[PDB]
Amino acid sequence: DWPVYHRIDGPIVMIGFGSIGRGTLPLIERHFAFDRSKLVVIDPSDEARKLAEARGVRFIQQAVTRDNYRELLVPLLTAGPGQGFCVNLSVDTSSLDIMELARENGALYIDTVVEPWLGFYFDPDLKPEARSNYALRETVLAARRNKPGGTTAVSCCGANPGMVSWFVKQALVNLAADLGVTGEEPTTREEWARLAMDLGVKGIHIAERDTQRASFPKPFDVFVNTWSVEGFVSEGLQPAELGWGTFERWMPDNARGHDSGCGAGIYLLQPGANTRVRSWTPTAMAQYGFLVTHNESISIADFLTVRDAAGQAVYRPTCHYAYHPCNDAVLSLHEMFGSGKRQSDWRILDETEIVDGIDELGVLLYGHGKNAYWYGSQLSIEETRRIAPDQNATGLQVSSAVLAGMVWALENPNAGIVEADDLDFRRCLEVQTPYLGPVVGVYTDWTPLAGRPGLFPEDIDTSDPWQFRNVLVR
Amino acid sequence: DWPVYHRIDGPIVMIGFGSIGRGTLPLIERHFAFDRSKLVVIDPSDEARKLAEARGVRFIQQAVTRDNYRELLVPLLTAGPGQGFCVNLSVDTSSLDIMELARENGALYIDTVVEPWLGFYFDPDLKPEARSNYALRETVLAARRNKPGGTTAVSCCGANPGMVSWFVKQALVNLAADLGVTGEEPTTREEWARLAMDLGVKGIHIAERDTQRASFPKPFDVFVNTWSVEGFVSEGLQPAELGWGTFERWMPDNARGHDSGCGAGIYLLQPGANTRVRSWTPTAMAQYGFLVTHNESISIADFLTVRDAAGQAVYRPTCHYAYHPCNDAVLSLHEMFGSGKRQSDWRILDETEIVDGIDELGVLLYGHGKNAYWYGSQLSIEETRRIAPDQNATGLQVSSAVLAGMVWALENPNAGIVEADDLDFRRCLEVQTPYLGPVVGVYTDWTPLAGRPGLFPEDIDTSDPWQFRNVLVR
Ligand SMILES: NC(=O)c1ccc[n+]([C@@H]2O[C@H](COP(=O)([O-])OP(=O)(O)OC[C@H]3O[C@@H](n4cnc5c(N)ncnc54)[C@H](O)[C@@H]3O)[C@@H](O)[C@H]2O)c1
Ligand SMILES: NC(=O)c1ccc[n+]([C@@H]2O[C@H](COP(=O)([O-])OP(=O)(O)OC[C@H]3O[C@@H](n4cnc5c(N)ncnc54)[C@H](O)[C@@H]3O)[C@@H](O)[C@H]2O)c1
Ligand SMILES: N=C(N)NCCCCN
Ligand SMILES: N=C(N)NCCCCN
Ligand SMILES: N=C(N)NCCCCN
Repeated sequence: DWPVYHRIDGPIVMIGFGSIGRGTLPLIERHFAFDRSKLVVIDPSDEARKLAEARGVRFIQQAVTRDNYRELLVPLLTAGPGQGFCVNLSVDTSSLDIMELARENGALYIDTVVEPWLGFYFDPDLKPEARSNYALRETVLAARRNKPGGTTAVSCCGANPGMVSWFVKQALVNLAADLGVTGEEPTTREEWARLAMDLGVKGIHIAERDTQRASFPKPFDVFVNTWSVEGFVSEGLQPAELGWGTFERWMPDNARGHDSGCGAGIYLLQPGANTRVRSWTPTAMAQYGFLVTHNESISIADFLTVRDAAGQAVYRPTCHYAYHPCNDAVLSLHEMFGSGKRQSDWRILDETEIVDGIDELGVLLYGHGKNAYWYGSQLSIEETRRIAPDQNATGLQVSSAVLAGMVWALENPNAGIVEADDLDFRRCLEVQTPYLGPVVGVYTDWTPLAGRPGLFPEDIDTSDPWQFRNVLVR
Repeated sequence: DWPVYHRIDGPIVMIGFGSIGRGTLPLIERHFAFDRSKLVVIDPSDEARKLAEARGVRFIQQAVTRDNYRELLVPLLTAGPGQGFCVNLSVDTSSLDIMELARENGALYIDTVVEPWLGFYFDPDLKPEARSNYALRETVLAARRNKPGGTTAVSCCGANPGMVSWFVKQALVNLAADLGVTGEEPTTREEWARLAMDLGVKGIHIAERDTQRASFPKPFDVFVNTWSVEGFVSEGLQPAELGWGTFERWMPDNARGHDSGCGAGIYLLQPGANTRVRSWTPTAMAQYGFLVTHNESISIADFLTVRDAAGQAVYRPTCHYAYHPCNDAVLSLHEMFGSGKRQSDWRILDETEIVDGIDELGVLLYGHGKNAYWYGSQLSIEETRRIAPDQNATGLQVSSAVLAGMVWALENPNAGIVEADDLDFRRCLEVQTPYLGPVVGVYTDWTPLAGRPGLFPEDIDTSDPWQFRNVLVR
């Protein structure tokens, strides 16, 4: 049977019942022991309400807002008799404020994004830097500095950000084994960072190819995606963003850094979902990805930073997303950016609408002695349907990661504010792996120089194939 | 019943029986009187042969090459006893060499592209300027100057290039009429150029949106299009090219001019099918087009050039393609450029495989008093099926233009080498319009600066919305 990892003895307050809430609820019911009615779902959507009613869960049809979130959430989180768990899977809500509220009230917390209150992402008076995931993440790091320890709150623990942090650790272990690098497995951040350095890992792509195909053709003036349309558009219109490696010797003219914070990132003055990068996955082989900003682009580069005694970085990997979403989402971005405005309507593909495909999601570690190594999940829609309900393959990678984070938090409930990079990666992957389909490590001799230069002159650097100069599509 | 325009008393030699040849054959049979034994098709393809056999037409299964074209075509084109007609709808053959051969032997000639012999388009030894459509066109103009007059030979008379030159003339007349300007239409090149100047037309997009959708989802590693995949990929890997307007105040760093020739164009040192421009059509409204090189980008700009007494251009419109192909072609380009190689296989969508959609193809005249005006054809797949066999909507705009050019040629026997800009636009549109669906003119207040600047700073020129600086996606 399915493993039951823990008992939960307090309220489980799920904020949001979109594609990820819908996929996560069945895993929570499956893998935890608790009186069923301790679970309650909060979502303003009529669609969400109807689905929640069919699943027989307490449902509160309300938008969580800056004005109401304390009045709304505290009674739910503190109902007792035991410790509650806030499972935040929403858009338009402040991750930071809800996290701090849960912690004030002794409730566990998990989310999959550092989301702001409604009005941030398209605020015209905000500087591009302030709209960056680096900036959003720095608010979480500052919160941790302000109130160290206390109740566990897990930030950005979905598939990516989230699971991919655990993949990076496993990939580093595998590379070390394959390259004959000796020593016991790292047990501290500094040891992980030095292992990456010693292996010669210049950078990392979060290298993803979603091949899920719908049973209907893309409709005109409809944004189609396999997960949040609102969320993908939000991150897609944020600046392109990357963890910035010490080996990089070029940045584009419209790249900018940060005056404060962990120091691990740069951003570009252009939207990430209209920024292309050359990348690679096992099934796609060479492909374009979009350089969409992601928390882990910064958190992984930060985590793997080696500093000298003076606090200066001597090593840091480049790290960023290289996302090839489903074909209908590729068309949706072409339509949105070509129109200069969001489509009138949108839809998220249901498993019943998907005719085949996989969400191939892994980490591509490059620059080392075997050139490039991709490690990750090749989960298909067919396998997804066999092992978890109410979601597609994109959804299941995310929901299972939330499941893993919940198990970790319940096992470690007084660890304070943590990121996916802070968790025990083996324990998390132990929990998650039943839901990931084939999990494989693949070497390739592909580099961003492949086939180049072609018929035209290009701004390339063939002395160093993996330079961002070569990866960025200009 | 359908009109029969003319008798053809000599051989009709069709070179090529791909998507355009298959669509053009029935129109030639429909609209001209000739003994069936006079028409013969030449194509090396087995698939083409089987279709030709099913249609009861003479078929010679042979590739036309530099080595064999004289030995093959001179007898066929002079079989007699009257004047023959070479209808060249092929790839990998020299338009110039074949048109000169037809002329030398008194046969009429028409084609839809200035195509070179096999070995030219992907030659990395040739400099990008020499691979340009500007340069190919100059060879045709030179041939005309060296042997003026003689047998009529029509260059680049498909939908675009071709028909869209007629649309520009009709659009100019319409713009004037809509302003309350009465009187004689232009009758010389110089007068057409002056009309464009006088109306304040700053530039022209060949503004196309193909919404034909397939009955099957796009296959991986298959290039899908609604017309020649080989031809589209070839032009798409040529440099981006555009007729260059006198109003333009900026060009990109990798733009280059031509040291000789008509002077009307520039090219970019990058492939046109991976170059995006902001544009507009009635059904698409604001969209991205690809800046794919096209003969008419140069020929229309050249045609509409006004020079001073010193022979210096004082007015010329910008003119270029702004192509949004069918959704599966958009995905095919994303795939080809992202992988850095041509797909393993390709297919052209048959009308039986198209569930709906239109080929909306027109000219967008901008910069005048009513800002922008789109004039052109909205041909649906539904309309296409009602009125012509063996083709989709893309095919029928092209095949009907070839029909119109043929009627024109038979009515204008000794015209020498002519461009679509040289043809009598009202006569050609009279013949073509039954096959075009609605031919409509639509004003819009949209400009490339709609919604800009937005969330990020941009190098835009707010003093002049239609500047290429604002159009080009950078
Ligand atoms: N880390 C990852 O791997 C990952 C992956 C997918 C999604 N995400 C994030 O997870 C979140 C959920 O994604 P999804 O695919 O379920 O999105 P979705 O768009 O399907 O659902 C979002 C839900 O939030 C609800 N909502 C909107 N405003 C709200 C408010 N004020 N209070 C409460 N609920 C509100 C909506 O009604 C909707 O049901 C998004 O923020 C998304 O960016 C992270
Ligand atoms: N101006 C326009 O609007 C326009 C529009 C569409 C196509 N075109 C041009 O028309 C031509 C045909 O397009 P299509 O859609 O029919 O292309 P297609 O790829 O469907 O067909 C091309 C045909 O040419 C044949 N061919 C190849 N080599 C040959 C040779 N050496 N001799 C004779 N035939 C040969 C092929 O076997 C094939 O059947 C292309 O050059 C294309 O660029 C112009
Ligand atoms: N349904 C619940 N609330 N808990 C179920 C425990 C796990 C049984 N598979
Ligand atoms: N420093 C450079 N320019 N190149 C370094 C390249 C290292 C790849 N062997
Ligand atoms: N089949 C021909 N060759 N010509 C036919 C023209 C008249 C058809 N109604």
